[PDB]
Amino acid sequence: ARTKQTARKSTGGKA
Amino acid sequence: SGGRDVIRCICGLYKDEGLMIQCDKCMVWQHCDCMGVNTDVEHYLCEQCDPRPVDR
Ligand SMILES: [Zn+2]
Ligand SMILES: [Zn+2]
Repeated sequence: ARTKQTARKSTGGKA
Repeated sequence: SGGRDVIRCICGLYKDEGLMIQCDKCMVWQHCDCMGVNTDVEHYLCEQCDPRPVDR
């Protein structure tokens, strides 16, 4: 089960 | 060769958010919470490719 976690409410944009 | 970027969840909500798994057949992404996935599953399949009890 390839798990791609893309939470993008407040913390979804690194650097 | 490998990408697909298809958000096909029981939600009916096209949104890549939270933890999402790839349906082995149709190569979509779906939120673990709605489908009741374990993330550590051998091979996950959406309710279209492999009907599973969905109580949401
Ligand atoms: Zn969902
Ligand atoms: Zn599927």
